[PDB]
Amino acid sequence: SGLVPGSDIDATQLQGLLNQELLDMFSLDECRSLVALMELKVNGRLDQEEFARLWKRLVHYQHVFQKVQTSPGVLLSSDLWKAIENTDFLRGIFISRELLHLVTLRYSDSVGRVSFPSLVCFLMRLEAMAKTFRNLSKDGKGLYLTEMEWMSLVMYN
Amino acid sequence: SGLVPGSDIDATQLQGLLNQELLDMFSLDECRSLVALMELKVNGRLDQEEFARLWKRLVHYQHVFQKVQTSPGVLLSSDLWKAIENTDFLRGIFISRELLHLVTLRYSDSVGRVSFPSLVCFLMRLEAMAKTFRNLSKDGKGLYLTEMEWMSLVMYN
Ligand SMILES: [Ca+2]
Ligand SMILES: [Ca+2]
Repeated sequence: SGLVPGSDIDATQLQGLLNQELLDMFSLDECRSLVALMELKVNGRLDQEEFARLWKRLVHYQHVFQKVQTSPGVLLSSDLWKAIENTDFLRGIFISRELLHLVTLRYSDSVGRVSFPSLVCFLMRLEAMAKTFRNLSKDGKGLYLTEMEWMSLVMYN
Repeated sequence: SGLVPGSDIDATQLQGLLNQELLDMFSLDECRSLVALMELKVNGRLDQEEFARLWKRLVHYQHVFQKVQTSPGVLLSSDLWKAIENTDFLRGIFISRELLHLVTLRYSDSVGRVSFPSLVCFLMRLEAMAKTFRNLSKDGKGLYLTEMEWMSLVMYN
């Protein structure tokens, strides 16, 4: 259990596992986002391959949070740039100062702390969204999307 | 309090308010999404105008959930189409069968129920994302975005 030997794990199961193993808790909604970001065969659950992908990232994020935190479980908003730098999955991704500011507002609590579940969500989403662009763009400058393409990319994540 | 008379409400305050007034609870992360979707002056809090915008929607969603639910607090996944139909803010938005399927996977729990906080998130996000497209598209068929435009739209929400 929480090993995914040819079996699957859904968001509800994933939540119980992450909260028991890693921990500020992961919400069920966040786990549904994690499933959405990591699915290859889209069916609302993670097979062994998809789970391995998620797990490798989670292990990595644990290390990054441990390295960057000011104290056990406390990562400061002003150190979020260091979390990005320490996340190899983001290689080649450069965000603007303004975008960093927006993500800081979105992922940090009211006293300038970023929880582990919040950091996980942010780093996985940043990677997914940056890779979508880089992979779909024909010139690396812009992206053209159909309505249906746009809506699917922005709604299932 | 929870009235926002020239004052502001942040996501943490918003969470306490929504959970006390409406309720399955809103997570803090969901409240940060709600703030992001409703901001006009982007600073991580809702001023009186932004809060009014959020509140009008929330009142509407309450009515829709009450109308469509199978029993107190139980909205079935298979009835999500009826929630969309009953939400005037979505007027002019048509989603595909496939997109409906994806959102069902993303917003429903493991037994085919959609919680009130999940419905709120879904209906607000659908509206925001559809309006972005409709408003940015020059022909109503496609959208061209710069990298920076793409990343900002997909990360702050
Ligand atoms: Ca799958
Ligand atoms: Ca504001």
